[PDB]
Amino acid sequence: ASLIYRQLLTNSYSVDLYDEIEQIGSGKTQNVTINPGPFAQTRYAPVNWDHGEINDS
Amino acid sequence: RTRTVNLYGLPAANPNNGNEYYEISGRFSLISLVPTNDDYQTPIMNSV
Repeated sequence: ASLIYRQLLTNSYSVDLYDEIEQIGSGKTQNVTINPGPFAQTRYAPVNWDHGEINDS
Repeated sequence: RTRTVNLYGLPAANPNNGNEYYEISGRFSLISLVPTNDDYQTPIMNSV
């Protein structure tokens, strides 16, 4: 019964087929690789509030 | 033929003065905040 190990080693190539099968079976996702470089947050502006355009006559 | 003479201004009677338009030229500086990416946030196989 020693030939079990010999047979498994010799026939091990079929695991490539098994890998292809499980690859086809598995669902897939992916990445949108993130950007670095938010090193400078930006404020709005120097903003001053005032009454609008008065309509004089 | 009237009282009011020699007044400084511009009445509304005939502002066009027979001209099709009054033109002005200048430069235009805008500092808007675009939505544009920086070539990141795009899938890993972003290429020929």
